[PDB]
Amino acid sequence: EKTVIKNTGTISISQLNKNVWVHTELGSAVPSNGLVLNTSKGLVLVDSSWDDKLTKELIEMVEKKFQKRVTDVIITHAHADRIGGIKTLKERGIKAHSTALTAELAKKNGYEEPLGDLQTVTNLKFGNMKVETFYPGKGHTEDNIVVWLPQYNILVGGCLVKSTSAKDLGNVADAYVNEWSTSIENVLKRYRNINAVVPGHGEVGDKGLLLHTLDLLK
Ligand SMILES: O=C(O)/C(S)=C/c1c(Cl)ccc(Cl)c1Cl
Ligand SMILES: [Zn+2]
Ligand SMILES: [Zn+2]
Repeated sequence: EKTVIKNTGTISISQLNKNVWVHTELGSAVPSNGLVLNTSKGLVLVDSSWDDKLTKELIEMVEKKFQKRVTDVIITHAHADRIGGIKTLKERGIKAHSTALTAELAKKNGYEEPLGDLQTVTNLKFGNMKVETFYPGKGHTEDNIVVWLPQYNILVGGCLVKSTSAKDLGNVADAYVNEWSTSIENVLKRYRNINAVVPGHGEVGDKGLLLHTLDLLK
């Protein structure tokens, strides 16, 4: 059984392996997932949380547990569950990575701006931790990216990828339902061997979540 650690219970982290954890927060009631990467040069998060209060608590929880600082965050699209803590990141000197499009949309919607440094494919390295970011096309939003850990074949699907418990596509106001399938296929083509898939919301699964999402798009 995987190690799970809670704060009230509104914040929980679950261990996938030695240096990779999933962080899950309760907002709005809607759970949301990101990733915590424990590296030799600091903690790196995939995505922040619903607001600054949760993001502050999240950072402080992991900094205390792993006894190092959060240095970087990768923001995977410009909705609040992803970017709501951007103010906290900026003021603490935490680098908030994103595509230029994610940054533009963030600004348009009144959030503070992440860096806009991520290209269609960007390869980062934090200590020994390798991280690839990939823009597969439009889906849940026009800007959604996925994150790949090549040393573990772990894919962070974000809100592009629906969990098994999701029986519909959810809010599609900002979505592109005619391109979303092609974008999933682009992910499946790039990462042909996947061990775990972390959805934006819900339980961790595998490649099956990508197939589940394709079915929901029919
Ligand atoms: O279904 C999802 O994954 C997301 S992020 C839903 C959503 C939207 Cl579409 C707008 C705004 C907000 Cl706050 C949320 Cl949570
Ligand atoms: Zn979203
Ligand atoms: Zn979401």
